[PDB]
Amino acid sequence: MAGNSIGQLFRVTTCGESHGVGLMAIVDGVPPGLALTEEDLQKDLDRRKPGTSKFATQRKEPDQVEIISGVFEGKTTGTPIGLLIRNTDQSSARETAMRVAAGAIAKKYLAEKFGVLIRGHVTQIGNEVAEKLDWNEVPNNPFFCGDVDAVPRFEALVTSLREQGTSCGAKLEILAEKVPVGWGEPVFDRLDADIAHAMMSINAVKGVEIGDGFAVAGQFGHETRDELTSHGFLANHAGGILGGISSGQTIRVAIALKPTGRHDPCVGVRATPIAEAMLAIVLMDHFLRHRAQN
Amino acid sequence: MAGNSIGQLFRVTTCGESHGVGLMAIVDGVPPGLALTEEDLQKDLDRRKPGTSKFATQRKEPDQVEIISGVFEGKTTGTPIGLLIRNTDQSSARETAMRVAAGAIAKKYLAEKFGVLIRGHVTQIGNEVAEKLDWNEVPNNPFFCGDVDAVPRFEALVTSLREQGTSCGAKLEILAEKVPVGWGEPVFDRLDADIAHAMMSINAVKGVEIGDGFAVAGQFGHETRDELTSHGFLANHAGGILGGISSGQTIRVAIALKPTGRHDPCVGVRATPIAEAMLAIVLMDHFLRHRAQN
Repeated sequence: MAGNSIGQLFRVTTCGESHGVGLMAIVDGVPPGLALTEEDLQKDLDRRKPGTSKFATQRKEPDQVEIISGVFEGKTTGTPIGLLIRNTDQSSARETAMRVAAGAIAKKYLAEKFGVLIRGHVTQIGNEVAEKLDWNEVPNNPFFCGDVDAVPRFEALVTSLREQGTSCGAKLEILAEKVPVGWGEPVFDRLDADIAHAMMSINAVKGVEIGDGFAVAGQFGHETRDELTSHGFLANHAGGILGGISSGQTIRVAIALKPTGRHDPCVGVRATPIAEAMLAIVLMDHFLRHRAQN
Repeated sequence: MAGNSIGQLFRVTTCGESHGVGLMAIVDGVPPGLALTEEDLQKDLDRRKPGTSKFATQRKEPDQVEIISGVFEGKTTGTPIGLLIRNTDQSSARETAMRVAAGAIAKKYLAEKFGVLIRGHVTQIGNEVAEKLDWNEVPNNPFFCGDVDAVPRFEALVTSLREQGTSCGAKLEILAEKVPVGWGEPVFDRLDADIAHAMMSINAVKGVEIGDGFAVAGQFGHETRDELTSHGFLANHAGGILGGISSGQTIRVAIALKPTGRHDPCVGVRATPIAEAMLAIVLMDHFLRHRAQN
């Protein structure tokens, strides 16, 4: 059975079986004034499978999301937004769909309002590791990899794993830039706690980290007041969250997703749009909280 | 300035400033009839300071938690249980007290009802790791370490860091044994998500992983291979949770805490008790919800 609601102020309540008639979601809290249409939700849904015009065989276009309420004459009403997807079963991506349509709403709002940008990349597949982040690169390839010379190796390992009835794990990094300072609610609802909560709704995640993350176990503490001219430090070891409330820096979150035509070799990659969506959903929730708290 | 509550049926609400008059919690959802007394709570609270005869300088009384409601003639009546700690002067860290007191209740009930056993240990302090685990050893030393050979090294490392005025992070593994199958509520309140969320209320935590955790990203798939030899699948690769639901295996959780007179080089080892407590609070909540669902 389910436990289907997320958020205190920005809230998403969902329903629907992948084999059922359709999927639904009620999203509460989005301010009135936001230009929004169905296309704004398809763009993100359609990113879970990176074409473009290029995937599998018998490409008949996907199940289309539909706004049932909440927007009048192209802008949000201030009222609960209803989303519906009517399944033409005629594939556990539909298990993911409402989260993404919802995240998109929070992404757009945060972009328009603050210029907050949320994006993710695969730093790793099994034993191949990216070593360079270039954002113009990630949509140019189907692994969401930002290292253009990594891409090729990723390509061979995958071609090498379809050759053998096998699958590999992945590790995704998600950043949220331009996020104001002060968001989060300790004791129990620190922004890092709600972020971990949210990412952990993706199936196959087995760890969540922020900033330098687990490498913290082995570190030693000195970056403190030291000799000479500049002096900082802004290496953002915290991953943009201190004491559980946003810093002003980029927020760095990483998750590790396990091993799962009809061949995955790495499904874990495709987790990036949702991983991206979950961070949007949390931050949006926290923005409203921070605002309500003056 | 708080979000001062956690849980949906097992629910813990708190308040109190460290330099305030006192701390308080209201605990919901504990069935009637579990033997409980202040004494049972103090024990967990006092486990923070591994000093029976012990520690720096001289010894306070120390501050004592008082049970205000919900208990008659030694047992839970099943009415909201109120806890109170009156603060004193002529010092403590103390934003952790009500969590341990509350987890102590979850723990006892789960130990009495289901035989569930939750305990934690330090697998790593900075550049020193422990290899092997003897539950008998953990309370012998002041590092919740389970490797008796490691302990001399941990002591060396830590005695050096204090005189150097340096600090180091640590890594902790917390285990939940004999936990029944079925617990957790996906989509969004999957038990690993509620664990992570809870572990992250501990300050300095920068990562949470379940089972093999961040290791999985470099893993490859075979569920199993057919032979007149084998690896049986009671290595908890899962760490006791699949699809967000307890599997009946032992639940394994790791956390990585970062580096931060009286000086902490690694205060992170002193978080072991509160991590046990959070795991207990989340397990309790999910027990009740599993019950309310049948």
